[PDB]
Amino acid sequence: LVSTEAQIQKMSQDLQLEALTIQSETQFLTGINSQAANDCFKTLIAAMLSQRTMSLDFVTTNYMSLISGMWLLTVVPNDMFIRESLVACQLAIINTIIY
Amino acid sequence: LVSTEAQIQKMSQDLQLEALTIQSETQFLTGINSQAANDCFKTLIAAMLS
Amino acid sequence: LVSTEAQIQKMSQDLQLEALTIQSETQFLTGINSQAANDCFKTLIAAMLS
Amino acid sequence: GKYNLILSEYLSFIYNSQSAVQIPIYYSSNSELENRCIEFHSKCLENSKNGLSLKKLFVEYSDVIENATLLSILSYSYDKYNAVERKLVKYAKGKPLEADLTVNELDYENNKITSELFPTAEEYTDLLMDPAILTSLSSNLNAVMFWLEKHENDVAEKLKIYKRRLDLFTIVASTVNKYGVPRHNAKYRYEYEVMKDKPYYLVTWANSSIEMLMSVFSHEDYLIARELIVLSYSNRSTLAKLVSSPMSILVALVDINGTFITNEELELEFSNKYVRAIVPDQTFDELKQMLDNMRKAGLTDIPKMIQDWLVDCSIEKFPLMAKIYSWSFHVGFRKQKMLDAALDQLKTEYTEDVDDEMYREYTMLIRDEVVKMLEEPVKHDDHLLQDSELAGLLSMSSASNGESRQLKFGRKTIFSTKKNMHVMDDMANGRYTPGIIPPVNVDKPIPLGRRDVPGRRTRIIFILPYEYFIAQHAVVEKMLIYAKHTREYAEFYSQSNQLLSYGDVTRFLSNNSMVLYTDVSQWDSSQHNTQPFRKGIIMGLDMLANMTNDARVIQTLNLYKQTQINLMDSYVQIPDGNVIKKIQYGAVASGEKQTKAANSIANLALIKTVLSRISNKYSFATKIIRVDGDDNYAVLQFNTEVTKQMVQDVSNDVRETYARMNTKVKALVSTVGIEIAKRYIAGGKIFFRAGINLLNNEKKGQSTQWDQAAVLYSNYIVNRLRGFETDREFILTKIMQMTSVAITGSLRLFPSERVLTTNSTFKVFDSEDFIIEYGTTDDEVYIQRAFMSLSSQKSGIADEIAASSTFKNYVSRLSEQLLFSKNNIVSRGIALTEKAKLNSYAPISLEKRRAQISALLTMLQKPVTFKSSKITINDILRDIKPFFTVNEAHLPIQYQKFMPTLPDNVQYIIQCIGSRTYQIEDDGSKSAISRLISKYSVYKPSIEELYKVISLHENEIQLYLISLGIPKIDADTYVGSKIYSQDKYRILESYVYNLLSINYGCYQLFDFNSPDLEKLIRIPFKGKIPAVTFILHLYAKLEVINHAIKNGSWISLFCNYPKSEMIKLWKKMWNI
Amino acid sequence: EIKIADEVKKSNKEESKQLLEVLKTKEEHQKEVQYEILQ
RNA sequence: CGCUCUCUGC
RNA sequence: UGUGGCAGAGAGCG
Repeated sequence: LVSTEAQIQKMSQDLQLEALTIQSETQFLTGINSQAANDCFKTLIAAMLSQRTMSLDFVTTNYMSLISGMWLLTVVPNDMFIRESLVACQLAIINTIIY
Repeated sequence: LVSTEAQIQKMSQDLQLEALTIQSETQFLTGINSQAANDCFKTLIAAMLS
Repeated sequence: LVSTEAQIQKMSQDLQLEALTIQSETQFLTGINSQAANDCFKTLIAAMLS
Repeated sequence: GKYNLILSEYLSFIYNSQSAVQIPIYYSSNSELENRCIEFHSKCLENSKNGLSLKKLFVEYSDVIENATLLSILSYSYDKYNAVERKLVKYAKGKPLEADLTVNELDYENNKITSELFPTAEEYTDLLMDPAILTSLSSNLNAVMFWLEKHENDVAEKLKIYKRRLDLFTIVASTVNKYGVPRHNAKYRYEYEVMKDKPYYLVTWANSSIEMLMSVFSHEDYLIARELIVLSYSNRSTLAKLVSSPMSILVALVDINGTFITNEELELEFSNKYVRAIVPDQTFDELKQMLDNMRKAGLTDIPKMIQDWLVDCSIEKFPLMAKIYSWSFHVGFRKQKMLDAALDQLKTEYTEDVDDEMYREYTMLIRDEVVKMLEEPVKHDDHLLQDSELAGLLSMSSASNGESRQLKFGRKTIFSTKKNMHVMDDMANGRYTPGIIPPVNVDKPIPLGRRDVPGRRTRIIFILPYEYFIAQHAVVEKMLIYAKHTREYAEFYSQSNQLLSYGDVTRFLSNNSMVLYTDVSQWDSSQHNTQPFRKGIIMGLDMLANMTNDARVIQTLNLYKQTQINLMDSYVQIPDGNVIKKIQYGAVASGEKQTKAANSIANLALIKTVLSRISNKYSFATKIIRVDGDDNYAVLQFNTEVTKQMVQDVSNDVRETYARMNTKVKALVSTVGIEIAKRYIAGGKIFFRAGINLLNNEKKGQSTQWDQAAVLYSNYIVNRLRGFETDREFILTKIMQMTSVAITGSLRLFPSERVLTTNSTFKVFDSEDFIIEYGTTDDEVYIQRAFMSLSSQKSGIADEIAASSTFKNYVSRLSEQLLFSKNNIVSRGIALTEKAKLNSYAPISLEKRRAQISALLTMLQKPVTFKSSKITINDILRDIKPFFTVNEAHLPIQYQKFMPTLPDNVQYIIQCIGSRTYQIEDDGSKSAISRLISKYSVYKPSIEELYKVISLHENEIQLYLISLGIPKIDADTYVGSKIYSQDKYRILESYVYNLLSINYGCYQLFDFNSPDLEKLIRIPFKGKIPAVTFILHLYAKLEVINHAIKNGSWISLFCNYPKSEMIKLWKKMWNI
Repeated sequence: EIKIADEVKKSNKEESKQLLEVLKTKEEHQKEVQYEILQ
């Protein structure tokens, strides 16, 4: 993989943070580490094979969660997720990225 | 209710409440707790009834 | 009158003050105290009468 | 965390008695554990104070043993006199040594018995062999014997070290036990009545021999040590001077294969350039004669190593030479007499056969150089020439030594040699008269001081009055501050490193060019540093005086001129018994504000004048000349390729062209190398001279027993990096023995590693060499807060001197030369600044430091104090550390070795990241306000004072600036601009920039701008707090480097530092 | 001075400590400009 | 920038 | 209470 730290260097030099601000972009960096990417990669395949439904838990203040949720909802069929969860995700995306 | 701390940090996240430059935007956070929400909810209705 | 400090917060808010950068609006807040204003108000009328 | 174990073993070994008991004392930053430590302490003292066995309690309070931190160990043991012999008889079963009185030229420089040279104690003097250090030979022997005892059962290469050092120590202890050990008095002197029946130079020989044998790790080291120790017992005048001389030729024999370069812009840049070594044939004959003297003195193995090395002339065996070149200066000083040491210099041969074509050009070049230096300030009418008097009175160095004098401050008598105190005295009695320069003639000859240094002569020091300094000050400061924008001087080439002091041995080297390098240290009494030099400067002053119109400047220049007039005829006070000699010496030396740059000028003119004579026989283009006082090297490039005969003939031409000016010289020409007193390059690789005696000093300082341990550790670290390696355990043994303090005849205290290695005014060493250490824990924070509370102390002597009339008068007289509308802002400031240089007076510093140590001891005995929150550095580092994350990395090897004598770990760092790409943050008070005051004045108000002054209204600030000579319009513009809020921020940025922790000896050399170190330091950027991100990246680099030094392996880092902690830390940033 | 919902002061979330120290920074900077004028 | 120490040219 | 410095740079105290 790319290491967690070098990826955060690239993302932080991109975002151009402010140490004296309440920003809407520090929350992008929450949980970028490996051992979770592995966990998601393992969970998606395991669940689609076993056909176990799977919910979502996300914080609408973060906006990279919703942007990676776009890819997720494209490559995984919607019925694989429990209804209220993807409805919250879709509603979030439509309200605060699109309209 | 919606959580007090979650709503406070969400609002300050939306507003870019700087620390160096003065703003007219710190002052929006005055009185955002619960125990005032219930006071207003109970005040409006009690006044309109009475 | 309004108190001085309550107005100083408003004047600072409209004239958003970066601590580092010297924008010159600090000079707009110079000499805003009470009892200088009474001095002017007395001075003008007393001069135009005298 | 190992020192304390060696401390315990040392205590067990030295005392050994039933009556010898051992009493720890501990501390912890945690309340409960601290109160249990208090308990433990109490019960231990009681039990000791009740003749009860102490060994029982040590199990019960295991908690203190696991979590608490040690401070010290006390010791109750009685007198037990003469225990050194009672231990030492076993290590002395070899035969003692016999001197040989017919070796040294003089009579008293032989190591014969004292009574054969000093029958009366009233004419005895230990100054010709004074170790000058507050630690005894017996201390050194005890340390050596303890080391030998603990290393009595090892079986490895370590045992080969033990056998070697045991044989050496046998030779030494055999020599001492023939007569016995001298016993120190309270002052660490050795009186007549102990040395009456022993050799005069036995102690220095002993100490130097201990220092050498403690630096033996190999067979060749053993050979060198046995071959110097046995000859340094008799020869004390022709040993370091002898063996250290051939090295200057050897550097012209080493082929370069791979090089380091330096730019004009001062940056290293390696080169794969190969350069041969075009050595002539006759210098080999010279070298053989030098080895013949070497053998004739009594050296057998070390000529053999230098002769069999020449069969290959390889650079891999070459550090041996450098090693040898450092083994000569660890034999001691040649502390001879004031008279004969002056007469080493005061022998003159002035002749009416020299040229006049040479001296006139010489005089002119000096004149021209002076004018190039002084054209801009003399013309634009600078304040410092106008106000030269006041400038010199502020810059009076308070060790300056002019003329010991009987003073009186109210109700005391003082015998100060310091010129600041003299000035304070002379202002009162109407005698201060700087325009009337005193003569230097029969009616007032000059005293002397003595500069010793091994392997060379004893040099002399003028001790002048205080008018000469005042005259010379302003002009020499403009000279320096000009010419450090310019080539040809050390002020331009100096910060710390390679890429500096030389920085052009190695651009203009190939098989087309050569370099002539020459030692010019004897050229002080020479016939070309008398009349023409002075008259050249005088002529330049005439030109410069006609190149200005203002009158104070003309006065200052005329005074500097008259100083050169009076110094042209100069006599020298030297007593000898009852009568006093005064010798005609109309020439140049140090002890002046002028000596460095002026000697550089004169050597520059001389070499420029000589170099226009080689042109009669060769075609060359002079690419570079460099002069730093009493040394010089010139590189020169030819129309063709170089030969042996051209180097030889050039050398002969240089020698004879100096001879035409009646000037002695050892002309030395080469292609790859040079040699000067402190350093040299061979094969594109810098070596250094490691000649710093540890256990023997030059003179008697003023420091305590404590601080001499720190100086000795600093010299150890230096010498180790340079190449000369001493056993670190010995150094730690010396540190404990020198920090040991006698509270009574039988009570003695011994501190621990965690008191001596903590960043304070009491620091002595570091737990891991080449690494300053900071504190992430509670405990370092605790004692640092405690000791910072105690550093600030008082001196009643200083209080009464500062309350007298002359000090007040002095501040007033300084004041009244300027405006007269500030009385509580600067007069106190000038007094507070003068206080910083009254402390140079030794009894003030001793009062303060003995008081400081007493305050330390009254909380080493009893339990500890919390010290009330006073913030320090480790408080900050404690908060920065817990948001780091380490991971194993692996850097490759891609950087070249160019300092071979370093330890392999430091070199491994150099062999993985780069050497220096140098940086600057501030070249002194740059920011906004001191570069105005330094234009209209010279005064240097402390940044504390500015941080306060800017916080005051803009009115008395305006008054303060007008009071410093400034007009009103520029003050008005400064207030209108609204820059005071900016200079609060610039000053606090300068406060964080005062952290000098980049240059201790190993951080001195490392490149922190590297790409390889940087890709490991993955700290994301936030912005708008530059100081914090700066220090964070810096501190992370220090973490990586210290782990590398202490463990070899590399690591990466990562700090997703929260914005909250940035802000929480920001207020502690710009304080303390 | 400060009228935060004091239940938020309990939290060692990043945003909460950030908000507290930022508010203290605003108030101390307001005192800085007031000292600047009033001297 | 004021002092002690390291050596530096002296 | 009895005395050994000038300037360059690097540390430690203001």
